Amino acid sequence: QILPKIVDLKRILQQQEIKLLPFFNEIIPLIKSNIKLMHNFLISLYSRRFPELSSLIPSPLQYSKVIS
Amino acid sequence: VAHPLPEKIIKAYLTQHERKRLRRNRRKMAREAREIKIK
Amino acid sequence: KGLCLRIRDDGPGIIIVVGNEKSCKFYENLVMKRIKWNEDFELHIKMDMHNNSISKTWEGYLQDCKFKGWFMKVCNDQDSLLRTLGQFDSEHFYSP
Amino acid sequence: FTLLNRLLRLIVDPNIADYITAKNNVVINFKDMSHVNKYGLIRGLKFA
Amino acid sequence: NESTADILKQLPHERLQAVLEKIPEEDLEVRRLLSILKKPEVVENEDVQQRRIRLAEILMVDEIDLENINNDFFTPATSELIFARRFLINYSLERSRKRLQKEMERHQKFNTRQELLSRRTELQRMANLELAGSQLVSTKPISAVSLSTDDMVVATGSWAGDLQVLNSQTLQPLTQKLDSHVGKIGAIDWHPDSNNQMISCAEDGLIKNFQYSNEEGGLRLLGDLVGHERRISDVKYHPSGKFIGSASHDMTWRLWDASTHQELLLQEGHDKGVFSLSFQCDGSLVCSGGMDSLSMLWDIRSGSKVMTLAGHSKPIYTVAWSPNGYQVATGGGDGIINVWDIRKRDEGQLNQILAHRNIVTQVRFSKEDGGKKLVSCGYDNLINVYSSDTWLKMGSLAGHTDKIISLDISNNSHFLVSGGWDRSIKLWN
Amino acid sequence: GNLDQAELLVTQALQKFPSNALLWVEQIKLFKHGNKSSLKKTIFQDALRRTQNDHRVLLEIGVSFYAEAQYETSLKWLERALKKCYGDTWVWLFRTYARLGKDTVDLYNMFDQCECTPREILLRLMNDK
Amino acid sequence: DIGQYIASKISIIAPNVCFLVGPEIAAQLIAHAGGVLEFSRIPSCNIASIGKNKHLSHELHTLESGVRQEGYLFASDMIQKFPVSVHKQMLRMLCAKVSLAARVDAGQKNGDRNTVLAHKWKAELSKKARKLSEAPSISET
Amino acid sequence: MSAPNPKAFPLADAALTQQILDVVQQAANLRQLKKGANEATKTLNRGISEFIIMAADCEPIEILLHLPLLCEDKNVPYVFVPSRVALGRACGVSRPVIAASITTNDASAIKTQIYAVKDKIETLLI
Repeated sequence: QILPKIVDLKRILQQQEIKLLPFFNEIIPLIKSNIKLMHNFLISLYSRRFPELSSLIPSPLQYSKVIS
Repeated sequence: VAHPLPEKIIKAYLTQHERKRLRRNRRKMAREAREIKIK
Repeated sequence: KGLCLRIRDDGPGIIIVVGNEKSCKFYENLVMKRIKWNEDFELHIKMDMHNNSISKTWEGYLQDCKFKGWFMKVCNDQDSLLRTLGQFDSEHFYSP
Repeated sequence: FTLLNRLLRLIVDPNIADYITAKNNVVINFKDMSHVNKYGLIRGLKFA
Repeated sequence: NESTADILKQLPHERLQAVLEKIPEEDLEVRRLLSILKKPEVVENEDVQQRRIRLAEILMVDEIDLENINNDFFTPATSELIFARRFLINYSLERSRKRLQKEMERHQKFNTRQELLSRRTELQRMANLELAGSQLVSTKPISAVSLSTDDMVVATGSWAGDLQVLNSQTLQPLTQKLDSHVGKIGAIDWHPDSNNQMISCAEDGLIKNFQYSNEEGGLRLLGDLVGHERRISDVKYHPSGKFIGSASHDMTWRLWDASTHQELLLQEGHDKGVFSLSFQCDGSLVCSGGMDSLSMLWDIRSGSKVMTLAGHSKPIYTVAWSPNGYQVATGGGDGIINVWDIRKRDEGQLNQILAHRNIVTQVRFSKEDGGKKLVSCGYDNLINVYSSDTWLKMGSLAGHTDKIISLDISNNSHFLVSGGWDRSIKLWN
Repeated sequence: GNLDQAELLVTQALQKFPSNALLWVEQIKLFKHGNKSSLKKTIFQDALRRTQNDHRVLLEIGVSFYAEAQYETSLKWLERALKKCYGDTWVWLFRTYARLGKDTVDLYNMFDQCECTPREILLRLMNDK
Repeated sequence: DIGQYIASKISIIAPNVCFLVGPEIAAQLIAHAGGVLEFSRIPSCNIASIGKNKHLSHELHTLESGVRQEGYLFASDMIQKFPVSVHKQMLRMLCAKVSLAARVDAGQKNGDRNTVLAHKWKAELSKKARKLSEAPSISET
Repeated sequence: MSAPNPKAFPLADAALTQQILDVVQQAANLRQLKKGANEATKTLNRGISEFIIMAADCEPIEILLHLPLLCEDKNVPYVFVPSRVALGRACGVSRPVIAASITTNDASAIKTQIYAVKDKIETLLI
């Protein structure tokens, strides 16, 4: 359910590319909280495997890629 | 034809440093006064 | 300033106080929180006042206080009381 | 230091390794001149 | 002997101490020289001796001298208005004659039992009421609530400047919400006839005429109304329906035309803000509330202040007008509701409710029945009901957690609608 | 719905008492989805200082971590709540262990010494997650 | 995507802050607090930590400037155009003037957005910076 | 006086203003007072604020205008006092202060005053 919503939303912002700014004001904290939920969900996967990495690479993107 | 009828109708504080300068400069004059009155 | 009234002896009554705002608060705090109206006393015989209670009706401001001083009185009826307030044009302060 | 903090976490709990690593930056002053110490060791420290 | 008292005189302490004795010693005289000299009248903690020494010192430093030396127009315009004035003369005269004739017909029946029973039944019904349900609007206290003539919808503004419409009966969620261009809303009112239009007065000095479209949330601006510099505390419709009164701050209430969206009458004469406005049922007068505590009657067709009424020591917020037409009510921050019967004109004058406590926000009569019940809402969190003759307080109702900004009562008096600081609209039986 | 008014109600109620342990339990329950990440530290501190820190506030902080993350951190708060004890803690304890594993068996005697089907209810609440 | 979209239209939504700091940054800032209002609710002492990547024990950071926290602002034009010794004082000096700018942007009506506070506020910052860099006059022996 | 800025409401009169600045200094001595627009903003977000005091003469006044909007949300009373220099003096500062926040301590000795000033402030928000 994540990708069909995010693709429809990026396609929405590219389509217009004022009324949607409040929806940014709503959607911004949600995005961050979800990112942190999933990042913290990756640490739950690496508690056994490579435990120090969570402390070593702080950001969710670089952590996620170094996983890959 | 409209009538515009007519209308019909303290203390100050001071800070801690200000207290210090007032008190010091107030005590100094009196003390020096007693010094010259003793001389 | 103000007055105090009631109906006969055991009859209910009204209290009115006017003045600067600092004193009115302390007198409200006297009547309500300090003094206990339900408390029982032995009159010169026992008296059980537990039913008795005090309540504030309104609080506000006025153009003048026609009260010269504070005085307590006793009215037998509900009418001569409303005339007692009638001297001060306060008749509407009593709420039946 | 990026090598020291690791080699020290081998030999010592990390809180002491971090103290020892950050204690060497400081700032260095002689009269007018001042520089932060990024690279070398300061051997004027008791634990040096 | 000279060099002995010269050094002694040259010294600052003695030089001040010689000035200290020559300034007079009293509270008000010491204080008066200070107040005239512009220096602080009082400082945090000082005995009057210390204040006197502050006299001496301040005289010394500045080297200032001793306290000896120290010490109605009639404005022609707008014939086009004068046409509308003729119209108000015809309309209000006919309507007035009809009203008073009806009252005369009511005096004939007497039959004390019917009336005295009807009142008692009304008082019991009002002593019955409790709240059916609350609701939500926004995060800002609810500044205005208004019922349409058919009592089927509510219209609520708030300190957010956004108004939404509601279903009276139910109150589940809404028809549609609209966010106005304006920030803070004082009052709102419905057109007396069509129920197709609202009007909104808010902080920007602009008054909005809304077209309420069917069941659509398509509420549409019919026109914007301009010419208030300050925020607008109240707006009303002339009971005829063509004209719209507005009362704001700049000590000017303005009588306007709904159709043309033109300013007709710019009225003056309040010492301070004009917070309230009300029209007579006959549309003959307009009574004006203000922050100067002076409720001020106006004869719109003569442009002439008729009778000025001060029963209030504090600002007058709400001015309610009886459906009977010969009385008026006002209320203010002093927690008192003055009811002036204009007819009697000599002595009964005011009958003043002691009302609530902690101000009073809105006073309201009962639309049908010619009015009897008084519904008042203050910041005491309560709401009161009063008789129109005994003016005795009958019952009070606590449903609110916070203070009450605004209220209306239905034409048939079966629902009591109140907004407030708790941000919930509450319906009452 | 609309926790936005719940904020306000927590404020109004919370200024009156003020110190009720529960009102801080809901105040802390608010910042979960309350999207305010700035104040949650402070109010935790505040909710600890004003409450004469209580097992319910402590529990809601531990749960406030565990729900998010850092199962090892919430161990300090839950275990710190135990030492002031009462069944609301043991469930979240056994869930944090259930995530970190292997310590569960030694902790059972403590649950008996704190006391019927309690042991059964525990196994009922372990099946939640 | 959101952040890039804000940078395009931001001169409308926040004309003052994009005038002081610049749009590439203000977009990042507003982008963080997720609005103009929520960013103007932020005290000025919390603004300098936004661009700060993370703090970890082995990072080994003490700058010559004395800056403890390097954010999206520390990379702005009004700071790094000045000598190093002035940086620590300019952050605290600029951050405040950013906040107030935001507190203007929340109050400006959407239809008409206006500057001329940020002009004075650049004047104060640039001049006061020259003054911080000006060094004492010589002293008589 | 000068023209009171229409954007400044409510504006405490001098009889109330004496009481306000007085309870302000009475608070500062107990360090129940936070001072500054930022340091009032902190007390509004945190939620320990009793009522916010602000200067009606602040130039420009657009810098403190968010505090009304935040106080309406937090249901916090707020007033404007006429001059910022006297507000700066009551706080104990020698330089102007355009905002101040009385914080919440229910074991405080000055509580009864603060409630009276709040009851008089809530009167002016209408």
